[PDB]
Amino acid sequence: GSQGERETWGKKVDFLLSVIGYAVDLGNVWRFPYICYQNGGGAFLLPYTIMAIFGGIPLFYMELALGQYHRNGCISIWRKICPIFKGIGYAICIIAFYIASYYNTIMAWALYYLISSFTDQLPWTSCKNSWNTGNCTNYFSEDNITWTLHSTSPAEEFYTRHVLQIHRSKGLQDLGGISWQLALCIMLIFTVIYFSIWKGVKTSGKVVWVTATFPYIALSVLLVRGATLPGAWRGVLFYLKPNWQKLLETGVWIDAAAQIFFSLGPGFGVLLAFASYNKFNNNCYQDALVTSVVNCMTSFVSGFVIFTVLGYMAEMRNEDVSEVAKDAGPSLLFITYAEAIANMPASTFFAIIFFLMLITLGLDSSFAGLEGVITAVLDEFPHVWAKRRERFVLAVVITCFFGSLVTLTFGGAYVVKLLEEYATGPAVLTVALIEAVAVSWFYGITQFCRDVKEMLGFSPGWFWRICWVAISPLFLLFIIASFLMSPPQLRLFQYNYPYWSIILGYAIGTSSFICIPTYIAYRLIITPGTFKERIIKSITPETP
Amino acid sequence: EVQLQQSGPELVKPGASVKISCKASGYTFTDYYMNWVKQSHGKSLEWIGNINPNNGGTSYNQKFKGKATLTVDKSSTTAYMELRSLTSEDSAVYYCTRSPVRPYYFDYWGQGTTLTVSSAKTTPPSVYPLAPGCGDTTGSSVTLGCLVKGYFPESVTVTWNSGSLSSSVHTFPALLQSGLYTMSSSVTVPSSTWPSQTVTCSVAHPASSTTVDKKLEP
Amino acid sequence: DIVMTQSHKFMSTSVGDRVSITCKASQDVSTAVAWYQQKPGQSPKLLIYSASYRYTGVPDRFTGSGSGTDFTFTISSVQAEDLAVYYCQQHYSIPRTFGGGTKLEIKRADAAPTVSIFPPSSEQLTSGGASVVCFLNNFYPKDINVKWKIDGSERQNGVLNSWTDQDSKDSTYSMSSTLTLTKDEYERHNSYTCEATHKTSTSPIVKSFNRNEC
Ligand SMILES: *[C@@H]1O[C@H](CO)[C@@H](O)[C@H](O)[C@H]1NC(C)=O
Repeated sequence: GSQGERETWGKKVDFLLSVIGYAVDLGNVWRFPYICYQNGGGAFLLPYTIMAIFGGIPLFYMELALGQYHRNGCISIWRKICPIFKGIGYAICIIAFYIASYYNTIMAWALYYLISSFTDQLPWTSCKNSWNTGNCTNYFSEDNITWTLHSTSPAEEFYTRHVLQIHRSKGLQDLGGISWQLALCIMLIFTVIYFSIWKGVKTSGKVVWVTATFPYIALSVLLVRGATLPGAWRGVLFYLKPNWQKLLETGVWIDAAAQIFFSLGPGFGVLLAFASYNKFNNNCYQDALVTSVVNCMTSFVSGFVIFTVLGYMAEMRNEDVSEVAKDAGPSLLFITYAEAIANMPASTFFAIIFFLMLITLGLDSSFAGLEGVITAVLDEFPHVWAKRRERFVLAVVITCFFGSLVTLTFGGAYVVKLLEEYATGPAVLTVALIEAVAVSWFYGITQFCRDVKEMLGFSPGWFWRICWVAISPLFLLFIIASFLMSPPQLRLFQYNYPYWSIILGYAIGTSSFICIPTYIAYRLIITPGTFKERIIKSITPETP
Repeated sequence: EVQLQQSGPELVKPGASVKISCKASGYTFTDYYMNWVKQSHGKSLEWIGNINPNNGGTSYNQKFKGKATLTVDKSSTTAYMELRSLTSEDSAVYYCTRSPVRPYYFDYWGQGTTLTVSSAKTTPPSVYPLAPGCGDTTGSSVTLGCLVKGYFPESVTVTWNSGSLSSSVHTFPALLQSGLYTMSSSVTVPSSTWPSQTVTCSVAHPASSTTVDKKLEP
Repeated sequence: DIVMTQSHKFMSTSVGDRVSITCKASQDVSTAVAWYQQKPGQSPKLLIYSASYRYTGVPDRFTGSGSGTDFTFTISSVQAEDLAVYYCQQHYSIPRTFGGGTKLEIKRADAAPTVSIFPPSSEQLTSGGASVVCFLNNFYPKDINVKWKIDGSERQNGVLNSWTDQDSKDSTYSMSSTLTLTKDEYERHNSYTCEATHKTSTSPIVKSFNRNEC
């Protein structure tokens, strides 16, 4: 009695666009076109689709099927499957905290760009400002200009010295203090996600209507804008120019495998939370199929959106779009792409809809990222929670604000890259590998096929079976071993990270991981009997 | 103004290593990329690679990757290029040239460095004065000369009266035979200054570090 | 990569004539091209950049044009000191490459070669050798025949012809014909004769000297 069964989605289209909003993010815009044009050019589509079909789709569909069938959170679902792995739900909660620290500061930059785009004359055009050096050299100035190693563009000057104020920090050692403008920008983001979350999936699905759809409009506007630009074919040429010798590199498949995983983000429990609220009779197979294609096709058309403007930017300069595409990261969108759209007519229009799109791309993914953890703890601690959902939502939101206070500093941009590379990447793959192995092996793939047979009415095909049994865990095992074997040496804004940054990153990487093996130690020490008896009861799920 | 002063010529045996200094002056050294260009005899120019003076960031060429190593020093404002595994193809003239980051062009070049990779012993030249006979008809002008024979490598310099004056001098290129170069020089001067004044040719071989001066006599 | 191709390795022009050297790239460069002037014995000197623009210190007689793969370097007034080898180079893509180069040879009127024969010096006779030299100065064009006579007879053994480059003042070639012999063979002959056949006159220019105290 009382509450009993959980809630359900309002409409089939709401959660369909909600999972699409979580998948489509900033990475689908800048990241995919860079790794595509760098590795093999247009030939990168061949391994990218293979890593999607074999690796990416089965994990995405397995994670989604477990959500709609069990209707449990990222924690409670392990109580009814493999209780020793219940720490997986806790690790995701620690992972999403590390994710939400930097992720909303990036949108705070795009929000600071959005609010600074309301002036008739955009600040990064002219070099006359409070934050510019004597190295600042803009256009609409004297011709014949020759660039200098020490010289800096007004857009690079604007992003370096103002929104980041990264010149005021020497590195990871001293990043202090905090920039309060980004603290207010991220506070508004934490407020707009507060009112888009606190109620539940009902408000998130409705706010997703705006946050998921608008990027495609802004992408289409910048697509038609970028296409009409003179000399935009150079970027598209360098974008789609096939290099088949790059396919012989053993690394490009790893880049394709890692790209498709982190773009779809399976096994993170967010897709598990979104599916928990759907209908039992409802079909999740057609959903996961088309949803992943949208994420890939959006990144494909986003490739033209970026490189058409990058091609025109290389047209006013001298060619080799690779050189203007040299630095990959926020500088591509916030400096190169922003300086490129500043030279176009009605630049206020395209600049507003650009950074708004960036906020629009990060809002939906941030809704679900918290939604997965909120659903996890609410389902894990029922009736000790749910007294008010705005209470637990406010607690996790303001916690991400204090966690972002380290990211809101002057050297906060240094911490963004430290957490994005070292921290989240390896542990999410590990927790998804342990998840995929536990579902396909411990719980068994036969009983999993029987649950789908009771769900949709038919057993899944042998293609998905061999993928879940072998191909999908091997897909995650491939990216793991490659990351651990070659830990990246990272550099940002003419500043090389210290040698010990990987040590600090491994601390942030293992700090989320320490829970599950200590929980397995907590489960095995509490369970009486012998090792074979207690583990069998620990391997056997809840009997009722 | 802006001057790039390289090192002198080098004669090295194959399989060894060699280093070439470049001394820059006349501008702010940290404001420009530093490049190195290889020019083979009778061939075109070849870009080896660049270097950033600030951090020492080196962008090489795929052809020269591992063949050349570019270094820089901000204290003396000097750039270096090191080469290992020397062959006969590596014998050529090398230039260090200044370039900005954009547009990318070589505005100022070094004077060049002559590199000769061979195991042939360094041979001092033989300076034999070439003088007109005493039975020749003296006209409005007399042509003189000096002969250089049996020197290795091709690096040599022949000057006349400390460079003053040559407004007519015909220097004939060196010819390589049996591992030793041979060349000749000539000068056309009027009959009013000869043999009244002093005219002397100076032959200098930098690789053997020898200088032999021979005055012309009738 | 990018390949800069100059189809003409040599282009003949005259003083004051309008000469244009071409350049062919691999792909579309928009406008980025640098024309360099390397005089013989000197480092390459930059002239044109971005294919329409002139570097500082370059006279007005040097221009450039074109936007595309093909580019043109135009000199309205050619001078004698303008004799050099010109290269075209692209700056966009790494690596930067150069063209094969086009040597500009100046065409002028014919000039009579000045032939001077020299006896071997006593310093060379001390070392045990003797060399009779034949100098050919200030003649055009480069093509000329040189024939040697020890006594009355054509000597084709031990003759080396060394052609210099074109002159930067009167644009006249100069060559040296060297005859090297042993001291024992030098003192067994007296009157040496070197002759040169050129297109300026049908009769070859004959020079001779005697070995006995000139
Ligand atoms: C320009 O930058 C250089 C180094 O990048 C710096 O030394 C110089 O002071 C800067 N110019 C001004 C006017 O601050």
